[PDB]
Amino acid sequence: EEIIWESLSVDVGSQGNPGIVEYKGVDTKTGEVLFEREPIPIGTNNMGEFLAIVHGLRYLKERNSRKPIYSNSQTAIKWVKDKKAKSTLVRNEETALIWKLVDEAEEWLNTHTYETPILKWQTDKWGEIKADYG
DNA sequence: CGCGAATTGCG
DNA sequence: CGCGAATTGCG
Ligand SMILES: [Mg+2]
Repeated sequence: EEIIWESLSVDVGSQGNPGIVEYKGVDTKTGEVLFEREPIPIGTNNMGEFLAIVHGLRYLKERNSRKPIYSNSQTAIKWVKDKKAKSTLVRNEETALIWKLVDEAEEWLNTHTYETPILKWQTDKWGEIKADYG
């Protein structure tokens, strides 16, 4: 399998797991930032990766783009394809925002179709995903 | 740490 | 014993 350069890559920037979560999606070739989510005060890295993929799906659907999405998170890819985020994060006032976003992303998946291929970024083969925060 | 996949007590 | 609940590599 080879890299599809005409694609979108997503990744999460964490400050702890659980901890603050942000994410972005970038053009795999150029690095152009296409969308970003401001820091969510608490969530898990997995929840962030899930939100990042779904955000990418919504972005690409709006623009009628057929570009694939790359994610380095096998867990998030599975959650998106299952249309179910199997997170164990406690639901309380502290985590209300991340769970609101996750619940809404699930609702979107369960009420829409999409053509975007969702592909695993192979870090061991290809180096850093283009959306990496460092 | 959180995940999926795997391995490990009370009916 | 079964069936699951809970425990035990990778990022
Ligand atoms: Mg990541």
